[PDB]
Amino acid sequence: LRDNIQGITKPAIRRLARRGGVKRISGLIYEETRGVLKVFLENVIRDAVTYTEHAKRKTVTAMDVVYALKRQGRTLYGFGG
Amino acid sequence: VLRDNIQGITKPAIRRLARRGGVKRISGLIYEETRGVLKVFLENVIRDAVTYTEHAKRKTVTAMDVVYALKRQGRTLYGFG
Amino acid sequence: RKESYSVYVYKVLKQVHPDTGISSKAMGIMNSFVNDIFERIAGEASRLAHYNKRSTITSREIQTAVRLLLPGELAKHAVSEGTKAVTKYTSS
Amino acid sequence: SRKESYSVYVYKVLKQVHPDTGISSKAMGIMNSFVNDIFERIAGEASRLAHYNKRSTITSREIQTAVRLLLPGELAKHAVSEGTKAVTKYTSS
Amino acid sequence: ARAKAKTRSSRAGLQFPVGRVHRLLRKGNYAERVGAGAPVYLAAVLEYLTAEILELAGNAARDNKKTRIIPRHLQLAIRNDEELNKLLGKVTIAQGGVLPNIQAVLLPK
Amino acid sequence: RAKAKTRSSRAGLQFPVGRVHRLLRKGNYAERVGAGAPVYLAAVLEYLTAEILELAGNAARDNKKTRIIPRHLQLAIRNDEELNKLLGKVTIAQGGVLPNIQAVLLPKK
Amino acid sequence: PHRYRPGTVALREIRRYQKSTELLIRKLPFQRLVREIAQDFKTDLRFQSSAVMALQEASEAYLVGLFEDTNLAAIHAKRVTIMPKDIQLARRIRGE
Amino acid sequence: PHRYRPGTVALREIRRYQKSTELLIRKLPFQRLVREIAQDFKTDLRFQSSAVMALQEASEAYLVGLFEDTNLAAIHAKRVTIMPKDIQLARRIRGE
DNA sequence: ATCGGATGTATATATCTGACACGTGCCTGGAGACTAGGGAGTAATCCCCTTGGCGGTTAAAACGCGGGGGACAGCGCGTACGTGCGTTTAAGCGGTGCTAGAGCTGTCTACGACCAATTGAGCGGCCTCGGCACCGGGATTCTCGAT
DNA sequence: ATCGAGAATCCCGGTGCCGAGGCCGCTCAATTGGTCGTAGACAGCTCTAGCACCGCTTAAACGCACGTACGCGCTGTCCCCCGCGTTTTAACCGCCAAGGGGATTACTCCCTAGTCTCCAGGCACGTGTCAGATATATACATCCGAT
Repeated sequence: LRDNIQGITKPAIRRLARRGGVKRISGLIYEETRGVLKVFLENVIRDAVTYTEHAKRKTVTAMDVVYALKRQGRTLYGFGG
Repeated sequence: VLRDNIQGITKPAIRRLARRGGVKRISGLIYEETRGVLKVFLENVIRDAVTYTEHAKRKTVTAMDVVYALKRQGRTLYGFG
Repeated sequence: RKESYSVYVYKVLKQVHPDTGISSKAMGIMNSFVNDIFERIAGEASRLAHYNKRSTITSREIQTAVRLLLPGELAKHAVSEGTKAVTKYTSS
Repeated sequence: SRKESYSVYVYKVLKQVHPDTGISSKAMGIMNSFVNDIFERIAGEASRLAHYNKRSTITSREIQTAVRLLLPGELAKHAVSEGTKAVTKYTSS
Repeated sequence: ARAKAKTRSSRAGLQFPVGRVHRLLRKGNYAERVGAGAPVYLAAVLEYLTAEILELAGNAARDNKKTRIIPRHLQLAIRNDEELNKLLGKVTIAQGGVLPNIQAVLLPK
Repeated sequence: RAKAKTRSSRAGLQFPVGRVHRLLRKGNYAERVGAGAPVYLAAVLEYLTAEILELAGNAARDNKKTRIIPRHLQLAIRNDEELNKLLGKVTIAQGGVLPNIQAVLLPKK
Repeated sequence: PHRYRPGTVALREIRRYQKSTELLIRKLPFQRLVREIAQDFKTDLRFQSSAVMALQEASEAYLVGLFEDTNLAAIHAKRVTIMPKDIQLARRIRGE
Repeated sequence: PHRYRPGTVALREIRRYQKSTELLIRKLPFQRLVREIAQDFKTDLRFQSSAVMALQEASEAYLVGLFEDTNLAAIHAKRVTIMPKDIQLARRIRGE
């Protein structure tokens, strides 16, 4: 409901940076990464809910997420389509 | 047969383009790099333009072919056509 | 015959800036803009119709396409500008 | 029957390229999405090609031009060769 | 027999051609069928966007002490408005130039 | 009737010519669809699938696995420059990332 | 009384998390965040499990690519640490 | 004799070329380069002047945007002079 | 450079287990036969836009020359981020239950495709004078070398 | 922190020129009245999967202490790019001339949409089984602290 942005823990962001090849991380990376992730998630979810509402459904299917990601150019393979 | 026309993109022209881009100081190696990237972009556009021209069984490259090639590569030039 | 939106763009201009002109290059740019947004919205509406197994494009297809494409309040006014017109079209 | 995919054809091609190799369900779904995406890309480019030239039919020439436009050089040459071989073989019989 | 002809654009209070948009939608290879209100909605949206750009273009032309609109004014209007810039972020305008912008570090101390 | 032979077998392909023809006809791409267009498209799709699957099988052999997983597909795509360019804007689920460390971060002494 | 010098285990977990394909983000916090974000656009909204998984995969792929660009920008500035200015420059150049 | 300092004339040029909307690239050399490049795709190929002008506009816009990205990358590295490494970083982050 | 302790990988082997691949029925979509009509290949023609050349102006490019300011290397500092350890939190994981609603089926009616006259909206040709480019001048503001 | 010479640029007024705007003739595509097929709107039923809840286990997050190495500031060198003057040079513009091929129309022919009948390739459904994930024991590649 509230304050779920802190659920993206600092070790999770550190693991994401390690996957990205980052060796040393400053302390301000976590808040900036949370902000960027929130912006990206809002951008995708807004269009996912738009696709859901147009179809006159109450559940957000994976197909709606795939369509939204394709509409932002982030094509995803593995979840249908 | 034309040759050595990449040198026709003179140093003052690259300097003027950098000035329009907001650049104060320019290194001596910028000109060759800029010529290379301009050549790469120009072949990328012209290959698609000539493909569009050849599909239409035409021997003249019209502005619409260039516009279609740019829109295909994500440039979307306004004006011509 | 070459068709464009030049007369329509000029008519829209006269009811916004009644004493402002426009050049031929700017009119061509406006025609390019209108055609680009037309094909963008029509393609999005066609995709939406295909996704829902529908064989027709209705006003809600265009409305959803406008919501998907236009950002922020630019969509929020435009939807209203669309919907009012349809209502005026409905009540002849 | 209520569902259609390319798993049979992808598996048939897999046995041709690697006769002793299998594929997982997730990888098969990824391959199906890849095939669908390439289908949409080529079909849309061919539709735009037919629109630009005031034609009402999509032919092998439009598909060939779309393949040349989309795929990179070394891959597009082989794709064009394979498509031309298929069309000639189909026309022969 | 037939009543006096009344165009669809004026029936919807629009300036853009509803009939032309309907014809383009029918022949644009978008769907098998086209609804009655879809061209009206699309024409209204296109006219609204045209007016929204033209207002700022005229404002920019007035700011340059000009009575006509040139591509420079369209470019300035689009790059100054945030939503218009977002909508046309991957669009190149011929003879439009660039927005004046100098980084603060390059300015003299 | 002189017996039914699939157009895929007639063209020496494995991908379905009839299914591709049906999808092209029902995809609202054009008013008419040529006879050789499904054959050409099926051939191109089969060639691309063969390339992907061959490189993925090579990756599986390099990983001592007899079954192709999404990691092998991602490795095959990212290790081929033209396959990578074709699918640059594509995300592979459960595919991971190509292992690469910048030389600056490596220890120097 | 045994220690590893700084950066050695930091050089580790790069090979470890580039060799693996697991998500590295906890499922339930991300699902809660997705539901919180979605509840602003529409009230009483349900989600398929595959939808949340697709959102997670896309978000982590985007974050990994952004962190690669951030690392490149940090190296460009003759640094090893990544700073929020590096993220800002990467997002600016990417057009976001 | 009167001589300006090395920084001011560059700023005047920046303002001058940011107010204007002209090309700053000579038309005939650019056209010759376009024909030379197109000669490698189809021989005895004729060009439309509108097509050459469109190519010039698009290439100039691309180069100007790349130069803004290059300036950003140069400033990020605590520099004023743009270097080829800045162009390379900009093209890498952009995707080219 | 070099050696030994101490980790953290690699390697070999047993042991489940649950996806993978293969058989099977069946049904719906692909294939064969046949017909009609319009899209497009093929001929022919016009004229317009492209290509090629030439002469004169001059704006732009090339080149050399100070020289000062920025790039870069080196050095010192100090603090912020790693590494490891102990503790706490809550995420998986395994159930169980309940019901919202996604998906599928059967009518049937309103909506859109289609067609046959009809005409006014919009496109093409053609003047035509006013916005804007240019010049010529003066006045104002910014920059740098001197106190 | 000021002052003045000098260059860059803004503002006012006069002259001209060409292109945006208005007007008229003329096609042809939008309107209107009408009919018919069918797409989906709606009512209804089902079954499934999404949400809520609870208990247990332990994987992981968090807090903290310590150290060190790396970001950052300062300083000195020097070299290289910028401002400016002088000398080519070829871009540009005006003008002419030939013709190649891009638009057009006419014709016809053959390729594809459409419909009927048939039948077999592909999709649920089920089931054996072994590829591989996991656990346990063993061997070595590397890291680091002295030496």
